[PDB]
Amino acid sequence: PTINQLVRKGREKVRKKSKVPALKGAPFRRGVCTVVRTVTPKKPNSALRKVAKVRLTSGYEVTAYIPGEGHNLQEHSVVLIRGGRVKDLPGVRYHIVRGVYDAAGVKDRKKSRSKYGTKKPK
Amino acid sequence: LTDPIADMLTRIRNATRVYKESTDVPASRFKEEILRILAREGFIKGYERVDVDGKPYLRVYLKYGPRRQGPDPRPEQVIHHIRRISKPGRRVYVGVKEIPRVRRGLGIAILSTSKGVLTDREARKLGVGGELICEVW
Amino acid sequence: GRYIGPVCRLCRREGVKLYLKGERCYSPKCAMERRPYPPGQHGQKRARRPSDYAVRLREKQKLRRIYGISERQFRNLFEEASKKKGVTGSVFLGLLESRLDNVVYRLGFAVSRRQARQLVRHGHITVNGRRVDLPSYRVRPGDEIAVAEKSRNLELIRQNLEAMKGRKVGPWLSLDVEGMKGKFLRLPDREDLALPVNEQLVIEFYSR
Amino acid sequence: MVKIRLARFGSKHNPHYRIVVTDARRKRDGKYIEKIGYYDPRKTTPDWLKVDVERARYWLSVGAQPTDTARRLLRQAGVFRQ
Amino acid sequence: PKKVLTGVVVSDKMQKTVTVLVERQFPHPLYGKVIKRSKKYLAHDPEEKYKLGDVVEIIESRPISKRKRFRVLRLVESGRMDLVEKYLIRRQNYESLSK
Amino acid sequence: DFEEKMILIRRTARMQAGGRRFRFGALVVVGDRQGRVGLGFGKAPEVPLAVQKAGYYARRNMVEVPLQNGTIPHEIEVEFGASKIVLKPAAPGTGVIAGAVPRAILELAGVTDILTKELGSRNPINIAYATMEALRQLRTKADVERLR
RNA sequence: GCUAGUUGGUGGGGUAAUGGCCCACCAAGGCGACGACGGGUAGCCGGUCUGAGAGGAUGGCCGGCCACAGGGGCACUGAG
RNA sequence: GAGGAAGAAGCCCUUCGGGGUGUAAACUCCUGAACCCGGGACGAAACCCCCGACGAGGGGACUGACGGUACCGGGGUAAUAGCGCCGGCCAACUCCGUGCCAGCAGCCGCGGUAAUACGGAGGGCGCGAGCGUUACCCGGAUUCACUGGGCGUAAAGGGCGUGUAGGCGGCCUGGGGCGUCCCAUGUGAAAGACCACGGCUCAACCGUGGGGGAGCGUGGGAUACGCUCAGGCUAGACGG
RNA sequence: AUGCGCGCUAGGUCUCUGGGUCUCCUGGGGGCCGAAGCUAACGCGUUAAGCGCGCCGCCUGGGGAGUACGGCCGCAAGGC
Ligand code: SF4
Repeated sequence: PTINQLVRKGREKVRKKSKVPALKGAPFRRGVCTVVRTVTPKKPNSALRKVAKVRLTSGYEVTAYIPGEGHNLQEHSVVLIRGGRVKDLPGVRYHIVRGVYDAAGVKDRKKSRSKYGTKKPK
Repeated sequence: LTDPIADMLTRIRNATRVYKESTDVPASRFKEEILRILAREGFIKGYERVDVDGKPYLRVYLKYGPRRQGPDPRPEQVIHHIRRISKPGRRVYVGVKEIPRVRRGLGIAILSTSKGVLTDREARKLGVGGELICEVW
Repeated sequence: GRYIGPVCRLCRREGVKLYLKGERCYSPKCAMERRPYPPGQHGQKRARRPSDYAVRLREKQKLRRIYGISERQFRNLFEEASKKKGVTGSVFLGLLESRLDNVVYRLGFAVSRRQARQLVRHGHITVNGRRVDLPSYRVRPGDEIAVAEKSRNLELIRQNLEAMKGRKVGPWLSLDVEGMKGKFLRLPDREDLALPVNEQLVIEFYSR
Repeated sequence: MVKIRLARFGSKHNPHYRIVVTDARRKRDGKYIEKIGYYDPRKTTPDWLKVDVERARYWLSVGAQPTDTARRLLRQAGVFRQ
Repeated sequence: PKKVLTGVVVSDKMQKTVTVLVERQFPHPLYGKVIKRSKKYLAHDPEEKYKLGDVVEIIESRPISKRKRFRVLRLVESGRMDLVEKYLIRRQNYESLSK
Repeated sequence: DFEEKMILIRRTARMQAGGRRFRFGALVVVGDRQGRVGLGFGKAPEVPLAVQKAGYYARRNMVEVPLQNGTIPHEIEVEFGASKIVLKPAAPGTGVIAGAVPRAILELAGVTDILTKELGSRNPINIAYATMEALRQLRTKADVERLR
């Protein structure tokens, strides 16, 4: 653009839409599990994704992902969520931290144990 | 027409590329000093005031490298680069502590000053700034 | 804190007989002697072509593990070394050779930089009279370092001087066996240093 | 009244003071008016007290009011040795 | 020092007050171009003698009115209505930018 | 001799009846660390053939570069198609600061203190050509002084 | 498009003091695409982080300024 | 900490040969984190009193929460390591379990029977009393391109003229000296940043001093450039 | 699928329209091939997509969608 254009208009600095609206804008945001169910991810993958829909303390009620293998989750489970969307799931843009308020650590876990909220073996 | 100086610059650059012996420009006391600089800086074979149709011109005698062995025999351009800096669109003025070290010294940076047209080597020699015309190498 | 595990394997991992124990550094029981290849299950296997990062990574891991310094303190010194003028490599080196224990080991009072920390960290040395126990201490030029007089009666330090009865010291230093003392003369130069390292690589490792 | 007093710089258990002409009602570490000398209460450094005699002599002349712990040092700096 | 400006009489419909268009050049803070930003000041003409299209010098002063803090330091030039016209054009064009 | 690096080794594939038949291309750089550099780009039906072939082109496509205390007499920027490269001399303590491709190149010229930046397309082949071309344009002070 | 104490003038009241600050009256002015007014957003700054730099984000502690002191209004005393 | 096997055991892999774990260990010597004892502050010299003289100045004494703390001496034990990752990016690889399920994932994508991509083990790698994740800023992003981008076909030339504001503008010569530059100069607080040195046994931290430092005010100078004004020219433009 | 104005940068050729001193040169348009150069390529190339300058418009992944909303215009379709 001509300098006179950049003076008349100037470069339009671009903002970024926050990918995690529900946190808003806290790092973590506790919520209660309402619909603890499964989901089949889109192609190409094929599985039974354990997905829960939780209502946030921020008023929202969104579906988050449940990591690990198996879970004590159910409806009316106090849970802290976080994180980014699982790609292969549709719009499941939050995780469920294993190790917070209902998310018992994945039993028998041995690797990545800080993730998944497991205590070290004796 | 907007800026004769860039024209005389580009008239050089165009003339440089097609390896003209010399070229001409509608003369002007300002340009004449710039041409003096390049000749004084070995950037040209020199110039001379000439008329064409009652309009004074400047036969800028370009200087070229030697003919180069290999695929391209074309001699290496003495003026590898010529680019007006302060433009009619955006003027540019340099303090003493911002007259750039063009090309680590191999290049130059002619720049108008209240003390007249000068090179960046001169300006730091005299510690003066001004409107910065063009970097050259 | 400092590295505390097995130390031979770092040479086997680095593939170079870095000196980390003293005697077994020079024994035929040097781990580089017997098994001059990386440790672990895949050790002997055909070494793959190292990447640029891996090479430069190995460099810093080479140099850093020479001194046992934390990655942080190694990194901290670099910026300080980086902020200073001149060849950042040699400048960054002299600081590394300016550490208290390093000056101690380089002065020959310990058969290993690791052991030298124990002398420092247990207050067995005084810096210009002041009994300093900061292993990360920086010894400036023209400084006097000697065994604590109470540490003078210690036999290990004798054993070290037993070795330095005829062994020499780098040109930036000056030693007295019988006085149990040493003087840091000048900044160790890059040429003076026998570090098996291309620190130029180590520079770029922090240029990323 | 524009006073002369020692503001605490340094850190925990390492007092460093600036004998400084300043308006009274300022906070003791706020914007002073003229740093007219530092002070090592702990005397760790050889020149642990360096104060410009004349400026205090100036500010005193113009209406300064040094606190006792300050005037203890100006006399100790000998600004009053007339 | 009291601030001193030089602009053109662009309005004198107010009693004892004239509107002086002050034009000031300056480089753009980012794009380096020297740009011209004008401005209107309601200098106090106690005599109402400076007339329209008259290049004058106004000066900082104690506040005469809510909108006035300048007096005409002195005349600089008259008959500069051409400048005034360009102003009048500007405010005139504002009618063409409605909806 | 000369020192040599396998900068890039890609496999291209032309389709036809029966399917895709592959060919290996290789960027191979060859220098002495003393100003001499050769950008070999050999391609052939197999890695060792192309690499061996690629270095052969490099040895004939050598170019000596005017080092100065481990750096270059001046910064430079070459537009090679979309690859826009920018190189820049630095103090002796600086080192080489480049992407892997040109860093591999300049580390064989003998350059050891150089500030660079790849702009535009970062195609490693095109990057390399701009680098070898930029080295082909460097000039010492005396050279230009001879020209003028 | 905004603006009728709205712009200005005169006189007056109030003020430590200029001031439409307020008041009475007279005039119709003033503001705006150089973005008025409207909405949203926000304490501001030295600085901090980031960056090659330009620049971008940021203004937690600390230092200076401002506003507030359950939300609003109001004055009294007082140098304040 | 040193020495310490051609290398215990266990475990894991295995080509069954052995290899890795690994001088790692145990083991011997050496020190002494802790801890025990004792001593133990700087920070505190003032205000005050006397003398002087109710001054300069001199003399006297008082006061410490921190804290019996730091710290010092003596004695003194071999005394915590975890976390993440290991397809590529990117550093570090095998076995077993599973078999598009379970699961992982930031992207590429891995998983449908031998998965270096999931879970476990061994190994290894990076950090280390930290190690990761998430949130958000900057960078990378030259991906708002002033530095430092583009528009025939990738996104982008407006349908086109006219022209308003605005932007920009030929030659020469003068004048003003506005931008412009330069000088001096005040300011540009402190703290922060930088530099030098210094004290904290180093560092962090802090102190001191130096430097700066965009910007603005102030006065002076210069006129090349742009600006302004004035006078001329015809190469642009218009006209005949 | 190429905003405008201006300047410079091989040429050959065809074509239309003027002037001349009619081999040819000088001009103004319209095509073709092509130097240098540019271009991701395709191709552009004195009728630039080259080299420059001034000015304006415009782009910031695809779709969602030139849709929603609002506003203006329009009889309406609908347009911006
Ligand atoms: S040399 Fe011998 S002792 Fe020193 S490290 Fe290598 S193996 Fe361990």
